[PDB]
This record gives sequence, C-alpha cells and structure tokens, in this order.
Amino acid sequence: GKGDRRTRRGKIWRGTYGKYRPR
Amino acid sequence: PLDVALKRKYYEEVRPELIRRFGYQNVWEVPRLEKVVINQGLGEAKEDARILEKAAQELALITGQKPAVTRAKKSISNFKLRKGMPIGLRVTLRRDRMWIFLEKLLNVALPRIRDFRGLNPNSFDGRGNYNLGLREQLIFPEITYDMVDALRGMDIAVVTTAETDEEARALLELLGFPFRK
Amino acid sequence: MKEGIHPKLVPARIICGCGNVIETYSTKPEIYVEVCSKCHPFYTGQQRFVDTEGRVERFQRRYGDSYRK
Amino acid sequence: ARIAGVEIPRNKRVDVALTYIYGIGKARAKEALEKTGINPATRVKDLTEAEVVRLREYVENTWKLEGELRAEVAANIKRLMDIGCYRGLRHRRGLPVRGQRTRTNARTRKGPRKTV
Amino acid sequence: PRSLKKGVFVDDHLLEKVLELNAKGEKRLIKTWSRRSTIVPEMVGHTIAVYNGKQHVPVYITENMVGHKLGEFAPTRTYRGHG
RNA sequence: GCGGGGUGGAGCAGCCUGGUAGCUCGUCGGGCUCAUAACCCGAAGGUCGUCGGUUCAAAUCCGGCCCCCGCAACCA
RNA sequence: GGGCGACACACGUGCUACAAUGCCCACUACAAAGCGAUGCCACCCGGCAACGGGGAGCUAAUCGCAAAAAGGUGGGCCCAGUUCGGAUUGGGGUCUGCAACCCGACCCCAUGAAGCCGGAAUCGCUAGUAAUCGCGGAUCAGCCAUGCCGCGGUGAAUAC
RNA sequence: CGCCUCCUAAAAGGUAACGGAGGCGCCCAAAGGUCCCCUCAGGCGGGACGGAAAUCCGCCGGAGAGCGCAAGGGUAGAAGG
Ligand SMILES: [Mg+2]
Ligand SMILES: [Mg+2]
Ligand SMILES: [Mg+2]
Ligand SMILES: [Mg+2]
Ligand SMILES: [Mg+2]
Ligand SMILES: [Mg+2]
Ligand SMILES: [Mg+2]
Ligand SMILES: [Mg+2]
Ligand SMILES: [Mg+2]
Ligand SMILES: [Mg+2]
Ligand SMILES: [Mg+2]
Ligand SMILES: [Mg+2]
Ligand SMILES: [Mg+2]
Ligand SMILES: [Mg+2]
Ligand SMILES: [Mg+2]
Ligand SMILES: [Mg+2]
Ligand SMILES: [Mg+2]
Ligand SMILES: [Mg+2]
Ligand SMILES: [Mg+2]
Ligand SMILES: [Mg+2]
Ligand SMILES: [Mg+2]
Ligand SMILES: [Mg+2]
Ligand SMILES: [Mg+2]
Ligand SMILES: [Mg+2]
Ligand SMILES: [Mg+2]
Ligand SMILES: [Mg+2]
Ligand SMILES: [Mg+2]
Ligand SMILES: [Mg+2]
Ligand SMILES: [Mg+2]
Ligand SMILES: [Mg+2]
Ligand SMILES: [Mg+2]
Ligand SMILES: [Mg+2]
Ligand SMILES: [Mg+2]
Ligand SMILES: [Mg+2]
Ligand SMILES: [Mg+2]
Ligand SMILES: [Mg+2]
Ligand SMILES: [Mg+2]
Ligand SMILES: [Mg+2]
Ligand SMILES: [Mg+2]
Ligand SMILES: [Mg+2]
Ligand SMILES: [Mg+2]
Ligand SMILES: [Mg+2]
Ligand SMILES: [Mg+2]
Ligand SMILES: [Mg+2]
Ligand SMILES: [Mg+2]
Ligand SMILES: [Mg+2]
Ligand SMILES: [Mg+2]
Ligand SMILES: [Mg+2]
Ligand SMILES: [Zn+2]
Repeated sequence: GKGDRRTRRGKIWRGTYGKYRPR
Repeated sequence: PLDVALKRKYYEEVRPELIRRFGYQNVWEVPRLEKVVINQGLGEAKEDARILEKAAQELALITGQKPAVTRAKKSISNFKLRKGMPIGLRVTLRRDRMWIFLEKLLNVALPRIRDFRGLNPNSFDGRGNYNLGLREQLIFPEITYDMVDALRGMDIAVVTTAETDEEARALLELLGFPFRK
Repeated sequence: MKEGIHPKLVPARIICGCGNVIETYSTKPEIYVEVCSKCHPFYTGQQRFVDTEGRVERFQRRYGDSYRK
Repeated sequence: ARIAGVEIPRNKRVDVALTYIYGIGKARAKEALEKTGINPATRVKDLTEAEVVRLREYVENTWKLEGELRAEVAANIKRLMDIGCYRGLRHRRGLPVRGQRTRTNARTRKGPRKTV
Repeated sequence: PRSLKKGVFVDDHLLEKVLELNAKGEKRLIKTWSRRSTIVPEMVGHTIAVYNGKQHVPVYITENMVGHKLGEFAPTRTYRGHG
C-alpha cells in the first residue's frame, strides 16, 4: 500500500492530502 | 412451408426495390439466395482432443442442423496432420433454415460482436457472393457463457444467384447487412 | 432431413434489453440478449454514443485570445 | 457478455466486478451505483434483469470503454508518434516517456535485460 | 503544467516576428532560442529554426501540433544505439 | 580403384533404425579472492560440406560435385 | 541554449512489495524533538482534490506546524496475480518559478506491469538492541528525499 | 552374374559391348469380389485463429492429378475416391 497514492496509507507516505486522505 | 420475417421481407421489399435499381426483364433474373454454408476450419482438434462433439453440438444448436465432418486432404508436416485426420465441421443451409439463421444473424449476432463497426464491404466474391468470419460462437443467442469450454469462431459463406458484386451488395444490404464503407 | 441427428426447431422469443422482442424460430424457445439491431450505436443511423467529439483539438484550445497584439 | 461487452465476474460484489472493465475504476464503480440506486454490496449473481439493464445503460452511455477507449489512446500516441514530438520519438524508440533515468532500471518500458 | 489561471507562454520577442510577418505575409527563416515557448496558432505554416544547444533545427508547424512546446521538436541528444 | 569420413570455436556423439541435435573443453554474464587461477551459479552459439532427389517431413535414406583419412596400384 | 538527467548492458546503497500475524473504509486513542513576521498559518467559505479567496493568533512553554502512526472498536474483502502489488502509459488540473520541451513536485479520471519470497553468494543486530511505526530539521522558490541528522511509539529471539 | 523398365535397336518380332539410365528379392484381410454413388492437379477471387500450404464458397481448368513401390504403357465413358 505504502507506494499506492490512491490510499490513506499511501498519502501518509508522501505527506500530502486529497480525496484519498482528507484534512 | 414456414413464414418467417426475412423470407417474407425478401419477396416484399427486397425483390421490388431490386427490380427498380437494375430493371430486370425476368423474375428469375433478379438476385436470389441459394445457400449459406457455415464452416469451422478448427484443426485445433487435429490430434490433442479430437473430440469436437462439443462444437458439433454447438453448431447444431446455432443452425438446427447437424454439421458434417471435414477431414485432411493431404498430410502436412508443419501442421502435424495425418491425411484423413478429422480437422473441421461444415453445415450447409438452404431454404427455410437458411433464412432463420440469417435472420438471427443480422438481428442479433453481429450486434453482440466486439467493437462491431460494420461488415466488410470488400469481402465480395467478384461474382457476387459473400464471405465473413466470426471470432466467437458466443456471438449467437443460443450459446450461453456456461456451455462453452473454449473460444471457437467460424467461416460463413453466402451464395447469391447474382453475377456482379453490385447486385449482390444491394440484395444483401436490402436484406439488412450493415456495411462500414 | 435425417431423424435423431437434428435439434428441433420451434417458435422462439428473443428479447433484447431495449425491450425489442423478435419473432423467429430457434432451438431454444426463449432467449434474452444484451443488445440488438434496434438499439446498437453503429446501427441506429449514427447515434455517436458517448462521443460527439469533433476531436475537439487542436485549433480548439483557445485559452485565450488574451496574448497580446 | 453482459456489461459492457465483457461479462463481469459473478460471485463478487457488484462494485468490484465493474472494475474488471477497461475504463471503470473504483471511483466510477460507486459512481455508477449512485446514479442508479444499486446496492454496492450485492453479489453480481443477485442482480435483477432490471437492475442489470439500468446499470448496463448508464455505464455504456456515459464513458468510452473497452474497444473505443483503447482506440483513441492508440490514436493519441499514433499522432504524438507521428508529429515528431519528443514524446513521440520516445514511443517510436520504445523508451520511457516521463523523465526517468535509463542508465539503470527503466525495465518496464525496456523489457528483460539484453545482456552483453 | 503551465498553470491554467496564468497565461499561455510565448517569449515576447518571437511572437512579434510571427505577427510582423503575418501582416506582410510569411515566411522567411526564424533563428530562435525559444524552447520555453509554446507553439501558438499564429505560427502554423512557418518554418522555425530551433536551437537544440547545437543547431538551428528547421520545423514546419502544422494545425495538429499546436499546444506543445517548441523544444519538443528540437532534439537535444544524438542517439543511434549501441554496438 | 575399394572402404571410411565433413555436425556451434576445438575435439567427439547422434546417421544404421527419418519427426527428437547431445558430451568435455572453450566463449560470455555473475560469485569467492587484495587480485589472478582453480572452483561455484547462470547463459549464448551448429540451421549439420555443398547442389539435386525420395518423403507428409531428411544431419539421418538415395545421386551429383567438393575436400579429408586409410588401404591398394601386381606378372612388366 | 544545451549537457551534468543519455542507455545494447554490469555493479553498489536503497524504497515499495509479492499479502489474511494482511489489504480497505468509518469512528476512536497515547509521543518527542524541533520549526516558524513578504514565516507557521487556527477558523470560514469555493473546489472530488492538489489548491484557491477571505481572515484571527503568535517577535512565540502563550499562537501555529499538528493528524502522531503502528494501536483500539466496528464493518467489508475470502486465498484468487486478487479489494494483493502500484510500475507503465493515456487524459485532465493545482502550485513554485521570468521560464517546468529536454527536466520539478502534487491532485484527480482511466490504464493496473513485474513480482507466489528470490541461483552461486552475502549483510546487520547482544535489550529498550534487532524488527516494525510515524514525526521533525538542515539544504531549500519548487523539487526528483525512498538520502542524511535526529526524535519518540511498540518491542523480541539467542550466546552451549 | 537372376528378374523388371527405358534407350541403343536401323517404324513387325528379335538383336551385342566392362554402351547410357533406373528399379526388384516386397506388399494388401483390403490395397480382394460385386452393387451403388462420386471426379482430379492447378490458377484467380473471397473467408476468424490460419501461415506458400489444414478447412470453407465461387469461377476457369481433358487431364498437367491419382492409380503402394522403378519405368513405360494405359486410364476420369475409370483402372482414381
Ligand atoms: Mg491497492
Ligand atoms: Mg510494511
Ligand atoms: Mg471485393
Ligand atoms: Mg452467446
Ligand atoms: Mg452469385
Ligand atoms: Mg477497471
Ligand atoms: Mg531522464
Ligand atoms: Mg566441429
Ligand atoms: Mg550409428
Ligand atoms: Mg532415429
Ligand atoms: Mg566467466
Ligand atoms: Mg577469478
Ligand atoms: Mg512431395
Ligand atoms: Mg529433422
Ligand atoms: Mg535435401
Ligand atoms: Mg529436401
Ligand atoms: Mg551427399
Ligand atoms: Mg600405402
Ligand atoms: Mg551528477
Ligand atoms: Mg543485478
Ligand atoms: Mg533509496
Ligand atoms: Mg538492493
Ligand atoms: Mg495483472
Ligand atoms: Mg522540468
Ligand atoms: Mg489491484
Ligand atoms: Mg507472472
Ligand atoms: Mg497466494
Ligand atoms: Mg517478505
Ligand atoms: Mg528473505
Ligand atoms: Mg552457502
Ligand atoms: Mg556488542
Ligand atoms: Mg524547514
Ligand atoms: Mg522541502
Ligand atoms: Mg524523476
Ligand atoms: Mg521524511
Ligand atoms: Mg532368381
Ligand atoms: Mg527395340
Ligand atoms: Mg524400337
Ligand atoms: Mg523393334
Ligand atoms: Mg515371335
Ligand atoms: Mg473398403
Ligand atoms: Mg482396386
Ligand atoms: Mg467394396
Ligand atoms: Mg482447387
Ligand atoms: Mg484461395
Ligand atoms: Mg488470415
Ligand atoms: Mg488458406
Ligand atoms: Mg498421371
Ligand atoms: Zn435492442
């Protein structure tokens, strides 16, 4: 998962946000 | 004999419009259908599992007519072929069963086809006959996803009484064949 | 025809998903199809489904005329 | 085949199955099941022939799928390759297109190592 | 990409040369160092010499190749393969 | 004149009994070593001297030509 | 302006994985060290979102970065190249910057590759260690950071 | 070194040489008897996987195919399937 941008765990990895990790 | 839509449509709409466009002076001069022959050049069943009653059972449902065998004319090294080996099926449709098949073919089959963009304009004999191929026999209505083990399409030959491609083209389009170009 | 080698032909009911029903004959009395001659994209004149695109590119950008002259 | 032109996996939830289509992802799956009011949790084997044709009709009509999708994307590279764009030469020489190093890795575009 | 809210970028000095010639009727040769530019609708049919670091590369623009950058048509590297 | 032969780079199998090209070394890529060798792990390369014929199919069977090994060439 | 970013190939250090002691969604906990006046930006609104327009506080034990994350509760997936894995590409956007073609990051729609636990060989660690989890900082317009310097959470096996 | 085919052989038959070329020392329980039906090679055009060549449709094609095996003779008005 950690490489998969379209997931929660994925955007935590990058340190960014979106629909798949909201702030 | 059977009254069916295409058979009816031929005499009623196709016949007169044809007599219009080409002006024949005899009723028998005007284009007719003689036979549609279906073929499965198969040969995947050369050796392997030369049990193809599964496709003969298939084609028998599609056409309501028991197919006949085709066997090797000559032995072939590169194809791994013994002379006389059973390598394909062929059913010849005439008259009522011919219409009924074309009827379901034009109304159903070609639509269900992957990315259908019209029949090939250029598959015309030169002497006014027509041939076309199918990648899958699932293309028909009588063959559900369940009753099939493997993808097997076919060859389809339709013979006219026409002499040129042009009368043949018209007879077939008037019947309901969808051409791209 | 020969007997006992031939599937039997009966009046059949082919149904489409547009609700077209077709009167014909078949080895199976009732069939449903996903699509037919009465509704198909290429079939119905030129009903260009999801894309009446005209491309749109490449002159089409036009964002905008605001670069100066 | 059922929808669309392909026969989506029966025995899975209706929302997952749809993603077995070229052109419909997880988003577009829940998105089709919203605008039709179909339960995202139900197994595909348990669709009404009614639910089928509704779900069928939306998806096929809104988005370019399977065949034509491939076709445009094809033509999209076709043109890019043919105008002589930089991204064209990269497709025509078969190399990567998006500013990746090629000195190592790059394998997915390049293919198995052609050792020397 | 180039932020849509802002402009569509062309180096001021080159845009003028196209537009000057548009009046007069095109086309001579256009030696440029404008890779950062956008090919722009007014440029179609001209023949522009783009600097790839080394040469001034003759590129005939068409109606199809508009939204791109200029330098995509002037290759920076020479590569014939290995071996 | 009689018998045997030509197959990856070297040297030998497979031919008799038609369908399937093998063995050791060598070459190349990796490993151990400071390094090389040895050793270990993977991998490439013969379209079978040619031209013809038989066959469904020829390294294999049959013919032609070519080159090589062996033996013979005696009464004179 | 281009190159340092090339690409028949070979090697070193790494990141993410091949999954159920797992993946996913919702709700819900408990750190530390740092950092911040064209700087961090609470909160409100437009947006699927990156972001964008408002706008309060803080020269900072006051205000902000800020949610720590693995964890806990519940629900889904049901052994599949898959709701595993997230490379490759197509299409569309945000931002920084004079300028993102070569050659930035990020967001979204679609595409969903290799990979089923790794040949010969080979590395680290003796306890709050290894393994696993997130957080910050320097450089710095932005960033190719999965690197580096730190910080806490959970927390072993074994040494005849 | 026996047997078969062709040529030499001089248009009956026969005809030699260490003259020119090839084959045989088998085979088939159907590849035999008969009744019934069927017509080839090849060329052009057309047809999913399908190729120079598999199987399918059409048109042209008196025999150039086939007849187990060498060659000659014969042969589809069959001796071929
Ligand atoms: Mg995933
Ligand atoms: Mg992990
Ligand atoms: Mg034609
Ligand atoms: Mg079907
Ligand atoms: Mg005809
Ligand atoms: Mg999908
Ligand atoms: Mg690069
Ligand atoms: Mg040799
Ligand atoms: Mg031997
Ligand atoms: Mg043998
Ligand atoms: Mg070596
Ligand atoms: Mg060594
Ligand atoms: Mg032959
Ligand atoms: Mg062989
Ligand atoms: Mg030969
Ligand atoms: Mg030969
Ligand atoms: Mg020889
Ligand atoms: Mg001697
Ligand atoms: Mg460097
Ligand atoms: Mg390696
Ligand atoms: Mg790394
Ligand atoms: Mg590594
Ligand atoms: Mg896959
Ligand atoms: Mg850039
Ligand atoms: Mg997946
Ligand atoms: Mg695999
Ligand atoms: Mg598994
Ligand atoms: Mg593992
Ligand atoms: Mg391991
Ligand atoms: Mg070992
Ligand atoms: Mg120690
Ligand atoms: Mg900082
Ligand atoms: Mg930074
Ligand atoms: Mg990069
Ligand atoms: Mg970090
Ligand atoms: Mg005798
Ligand atoms: Mg004589
Ligand atoms: Mg004579
Ligand atoms: Mg005589
Ligand atoms: Mg006599
Ligand atoms: Mg018999
Ligand atoms: Mg006989
Ligand atoms: Mg008999
Ligand atoms: Mg023929
Ligand atoms: Mg043909
Ligand atoms: Mg073909
Ligand atoms: Mg053919
Ligand atoms: Mg003959
Ligand atoms: Zn319909």
